[PDB]
Amino acid sequence: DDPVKVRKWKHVQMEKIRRINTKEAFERLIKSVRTPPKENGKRIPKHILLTCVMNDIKSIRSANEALQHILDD
Amino acid sequence: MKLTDGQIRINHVSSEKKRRELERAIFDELVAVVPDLQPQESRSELIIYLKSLSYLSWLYERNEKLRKQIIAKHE
DNA sequence: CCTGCATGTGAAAAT
DNA sequence: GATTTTCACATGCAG
Repeated sequence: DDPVKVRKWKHVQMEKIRRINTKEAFERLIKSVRTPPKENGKRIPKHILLTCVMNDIKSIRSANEALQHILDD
Repeated sequence: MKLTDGQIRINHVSSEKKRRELERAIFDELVAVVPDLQPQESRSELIIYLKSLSYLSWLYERNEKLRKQIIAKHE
């Protein structure tokens, strides 16, 4: 049996499953974000993609505020 | 001159550390700008990504709603 | 005990 | 080539 080794195994695999679910959430997020075109077919590091997320958020907040002022005129 | 094993190892560690510190700083910016994302969640990547996507969707939805309201105020 | 987050490191991609 | 950077991983540990 060895419940200690089973528990060790379960923790290893469940960390890998947490990484998988995190990656799926990240890919869903990034598919809705204006990302730079892959120049030279080179991968874009996560942190570059995260900057694109922040940019898109700020960019659309602004557009909405500009739209709000137009609606108030 | 060729880097020693010890020099290669710690350059490796510092490169990883700096990138994590870079990512974390962006996590904190996302906590700050995403209403429903809480400082307690500032290191839970899964939740950051899901709540960020939700916020993006709502922001675009709001954008649609406003455009239609302007198109309505002009009849 | 369990889990979620933190760490350095192996391996691979990019420079 | 050698180095840097990045990703994924197995693990330690706080709460």
